[PDB]
Amino acid sequence: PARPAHPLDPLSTAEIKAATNTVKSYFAGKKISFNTVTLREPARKAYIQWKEQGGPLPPRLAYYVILEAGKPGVKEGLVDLASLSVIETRALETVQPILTVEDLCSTEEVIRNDPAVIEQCVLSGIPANEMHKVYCDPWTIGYDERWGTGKRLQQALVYYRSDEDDSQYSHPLDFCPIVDTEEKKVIFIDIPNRRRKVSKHKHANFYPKHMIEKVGAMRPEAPPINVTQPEGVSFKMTGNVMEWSNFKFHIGFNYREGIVLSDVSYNDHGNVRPIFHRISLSEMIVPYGSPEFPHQRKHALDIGEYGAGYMTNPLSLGCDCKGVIHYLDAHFSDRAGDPITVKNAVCIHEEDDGLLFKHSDFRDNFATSLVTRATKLVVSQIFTAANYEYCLYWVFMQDGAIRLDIRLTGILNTYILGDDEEAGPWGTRVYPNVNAHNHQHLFSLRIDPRIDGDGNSAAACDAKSSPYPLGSPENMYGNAFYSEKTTFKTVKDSLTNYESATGRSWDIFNPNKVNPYSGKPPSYKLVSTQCPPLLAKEGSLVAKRAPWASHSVNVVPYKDNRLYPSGDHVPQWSGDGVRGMREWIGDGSENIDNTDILFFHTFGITHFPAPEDFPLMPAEPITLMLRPRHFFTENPGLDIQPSYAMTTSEAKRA
Amino acid sequence: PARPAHPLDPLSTAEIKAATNTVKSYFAGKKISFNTVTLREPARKAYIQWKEQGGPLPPRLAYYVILEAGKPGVKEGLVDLASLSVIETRALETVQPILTVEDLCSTEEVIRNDPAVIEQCVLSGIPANEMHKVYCDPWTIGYDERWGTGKRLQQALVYYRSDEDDSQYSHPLDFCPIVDTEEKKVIFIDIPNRRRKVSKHKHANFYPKHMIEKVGAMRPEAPPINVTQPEGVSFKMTGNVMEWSNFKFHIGFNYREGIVLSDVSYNDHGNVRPIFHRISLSEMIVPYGSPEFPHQRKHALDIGEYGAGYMTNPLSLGCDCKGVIHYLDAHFSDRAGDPITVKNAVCIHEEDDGLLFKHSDFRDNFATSLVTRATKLVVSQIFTAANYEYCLYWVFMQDGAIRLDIRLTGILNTYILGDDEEAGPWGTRVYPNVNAHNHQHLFSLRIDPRIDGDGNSAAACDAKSSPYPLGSPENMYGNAFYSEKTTFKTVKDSLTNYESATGRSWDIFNPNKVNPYSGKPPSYKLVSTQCPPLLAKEGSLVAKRAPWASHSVNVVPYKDNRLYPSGDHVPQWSGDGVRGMREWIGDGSENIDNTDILFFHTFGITHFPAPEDFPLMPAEPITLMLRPRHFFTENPGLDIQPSYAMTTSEAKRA
Ligand SMILES: [Cu+2]
Ligand SMILES: [Cu+2]
Repeated sequence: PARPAHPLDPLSTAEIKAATNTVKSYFAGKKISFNTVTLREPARKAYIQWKEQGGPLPPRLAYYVILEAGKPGVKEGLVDLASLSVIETRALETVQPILTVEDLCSTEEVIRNDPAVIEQCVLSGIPANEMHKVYCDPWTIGYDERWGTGKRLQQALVYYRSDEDDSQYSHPLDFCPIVDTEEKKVIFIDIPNRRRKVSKHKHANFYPKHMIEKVGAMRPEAPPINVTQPEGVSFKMTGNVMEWSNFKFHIGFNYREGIVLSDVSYNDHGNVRPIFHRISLSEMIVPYGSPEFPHQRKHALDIGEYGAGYMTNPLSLGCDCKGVIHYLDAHFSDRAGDPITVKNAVCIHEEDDGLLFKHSDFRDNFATSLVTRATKLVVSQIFTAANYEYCLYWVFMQDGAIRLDIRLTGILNTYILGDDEEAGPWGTRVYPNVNAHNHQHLFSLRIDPRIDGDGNSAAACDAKSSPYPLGSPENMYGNAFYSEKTTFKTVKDSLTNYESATGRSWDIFNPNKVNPYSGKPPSYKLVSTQCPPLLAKEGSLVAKRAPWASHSVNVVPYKDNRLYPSGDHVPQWSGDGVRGMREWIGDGSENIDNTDILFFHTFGITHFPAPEDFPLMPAEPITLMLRPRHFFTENPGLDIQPSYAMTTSEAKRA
Repeated sequence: PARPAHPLDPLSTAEIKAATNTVKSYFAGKKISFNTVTLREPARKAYIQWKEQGGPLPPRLAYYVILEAGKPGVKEGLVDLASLSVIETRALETVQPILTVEDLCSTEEVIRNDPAVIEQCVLSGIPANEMHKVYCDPWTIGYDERWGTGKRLQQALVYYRSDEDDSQYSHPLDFCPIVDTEEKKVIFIDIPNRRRKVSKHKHANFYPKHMIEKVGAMRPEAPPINVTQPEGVSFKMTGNVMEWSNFKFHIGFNYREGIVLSDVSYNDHGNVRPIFHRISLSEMIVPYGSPEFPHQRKHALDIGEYGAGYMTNPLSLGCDCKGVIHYLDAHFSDRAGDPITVKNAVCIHEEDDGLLFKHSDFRDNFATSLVTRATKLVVSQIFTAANYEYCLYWVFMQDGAIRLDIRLTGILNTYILGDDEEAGPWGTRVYPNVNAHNHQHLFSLRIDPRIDGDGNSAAACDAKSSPYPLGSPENMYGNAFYSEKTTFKTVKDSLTNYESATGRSWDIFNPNKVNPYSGKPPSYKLVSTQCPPLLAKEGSLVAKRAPWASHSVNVVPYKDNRLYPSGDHVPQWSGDGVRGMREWIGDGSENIDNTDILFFHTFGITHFPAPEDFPLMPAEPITLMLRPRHFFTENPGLDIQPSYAMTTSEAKRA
């Protein structure tokens, strides 16, 4: 073939087709379809050897997942692209894999044509000949103990539109078809004991034409705010390699995690210093809080069950990325093994970010003054998970901090509410006959650190008052306080939650090195307070399927291919068994002090819906930050030209 | 004097001058000087009666605080401006008042000329002929049990500059002069047991000429990011009254709080609904955590001891404020009774704030899509508290939320460290011979609410799992959870802290009304997680002088002139006695359910310095939000013109 320059680059369309031809011919004479065809990233060691020790260029490898008509489960393996050969393969009869766009799109038509569904629609007050008005969002079944992984199943959350331009969410139906993905057939419908017929209300709609009817008129177009960069941008991309304000890193992308940032370094006045080997979102879970059947099956693990790459929007087509933008495209396989392309999947731009720092001297009434403005680099994507929109922004900053900002928008998952029916305490009546259930949105940030090089550790940092009492020689006036650092020795030590009582943060640090001034190891500190406990109980489906979510922090030894904390093949796993994070934690005893580590952080929000969220939700923000502390010997932004600067001597002259 | 357009408008220069003339006449023949002349805001009931019920126009009042030579304490009172007379007067012999720029600017020359100080400078390795190189930041003594309020005192934190353009903070000296503010003399010097002579290291500097020497060159000027509004702004000011995106409110300013936002309402399609009567920062405390003498005296309450108005920066020059800006000026009194003006004390602009909301339909590959961008309105000031800079941004949003964003920047407070000397655990060595002590920055946000009118209450909201166990009929799969709402009945109920274990928020709501969809009262929800516990122990000087800071939330009955929770005259109060928040809480039994209430919220950060913070610190962000929840019956931003919109029917067409 043709090799790309960079070993971390995503598979090209050529390489995807090369992978699938190879798999086609290895399974000669068998009806197979493609589920995933994606880069197998090289071993961390091989990569670092090639980057830094003159080691050989790692082989280019593609990971595939296929189904075979008439065989249970899946098959997966590795194709070596240089040699067009399958070098590893195995059958997994008892898992089900990520649901692709194609697996999903056929479900509405299946339910529209199914006779028992048609009858449920009639019983709900919709005539058999208006089946074109019935829509469904197709989900994994998630987990249902009636079937396990024995068939590949979806559940169809059913809605009604009066008009194709309606937002269907004001109009859920009461029942839930279960659909065999591979047979394209409804196998069961969950029907509640109390039937609730379709709402007779107007749809709750949100397009300008709708809004003109509903409130009289749109607001006048607002006077514009324009953003130009006449001399272009300060960042520089070579392929997928970004350089900007001393940062250098590789921007990757795959079907599952969406954006993957690799090989992050900071150029400290000629000394190029590693910070992270890899950072990405590795799994999510969005557990709903109504205990009534079948709503326990709402607990999407969006990343593992659908894919933040597979679900991602082409950007620009609307006004998502405002300004001077560099775009990246995404490439996948379809069922037949032909490359597909999502254009402008990733957007890269730089924005003003307010003040970086400022100080003035009161002595000459602030005539002595220095002000420097902040610019941030944003690498972003937006994915749509049926009703939800997840807006993901990786932000680099000029003090050397890296921030992840998320904005949740889209539409509430809704279920039907009867005239007389109370939504509380599990949900909110956000509109007549509409129940919006409580839920949480949780994410697992996976960090593979390489803080100032190799051999890292992690720690909790808790603010504590001095243990000495008020009025003692040691704490006369009772004000003394310090930071108590707890270095994690073994896996089990790391299993920790955010604590407001101590303003807890976590350090990822290199214990082999030492800041010359402070005497502390160089570190990036995780500052993150949007860290909900998992509300679902110990031993619940939610806690079993997402064992990473029960702690804000989980730190385990590095091994290759430890990406996905809820397992490689997420849908319809019951949560029983030793896999993903539960495997990596083990008996809890393995060393994580001064070695190669992986730090998985759980964060997100608990959402109690309100009418403000409906029919379309205003963005709700989530952020965490990773700040250098004792990494530099001083403010690393001081060499950036000030916006304004006047010395005490210049002030006197002026 | 001519009366203002609006009863909440700050005193004009003419009104200040009339007020001071009147006070000079009342005290004819007495050697008085002026500490404060400022608006006494109308009673809440009078303002509301005037505003909404065709009631009496409230008297225009000036409040004053004066000192008299050779008399202890202060005198304070009220001038009726219409009649140019003093209508209320009292002598307070045992308090000390806020320190004005003028009280402060004197101290440095006092200590330079004091033979005992000069001697200490010589002992410290600075020759007596070089006293012009010795500087100090003059702080209130804060509290010292050796003097009480018996004399008006400052403590001088002494530093050295080799050159006038140096940042002095790398070179603190070891001793602390105590200066009598009215006598203009040094009455004592705290001298430590272990002498540490002045640092022989170079100064840690940060202007471009300094960075050129230190690191060789400045980074090149970056390509610019230009922001223009060629058609003007969408906001409208009429005097101090702001209208923007359905919000209407009054922007005030005083010497102490700085920005005061009043009479805040939202125009909900022609129904103009009150939200807050008043919102501001009403106090701070910045408690240091080294127990060693005399560092217990560092716990500045910046608002009540110096004033966020008096300390505020004129904003135009820095390019602090980027874009099309509307400026307000502040007017105070000087010591002689003449009006002083700080130009451009408040900056007002609207900025881009990303996505307001987005949703696309996967059925036609996101062809069906609606995207609306968010604009935010920012009302901001920046104040300098000797070494610190506090950047304050009141932010209104198009979903009807209001946010306070703060960024801390400027310079760490530094004290000297011997060559030998360990900084930890109370401090960090951020540069050779420099100890930056641990400290908290805490703020008391004061909210006078009027949520959808009169009669309000407050509650804590705590996410909880169902109490029913996993596997019971009520919670079969262990996923059920709800929001537990605890309405405060009496003051004691309200005294509450942020809790990560429940992701706690607080509602301010109108129990007299009901949302017609959700059945819940209309509310603004306080969402705030940067809520440190107070680390100083109970009974400590810090906890006594700031009784409000030991709880994240305090809610008390409304009374006129309950502004300042550490008392009206803060410097040198021991923290003993029933005043400020202690007085308002009383015995904790008074009703606060469905009445006029005041909600005081403590938030901030705990700061453990690192070398990154020095010699000048990159901005550190703090934020809280007040969000409408069950206030509206739907997303209130839906009538804003989308940036992009395509319906399903429109997408079928091309
Ligand atoms: Cu949500
Ligand atoms: Cu600080």
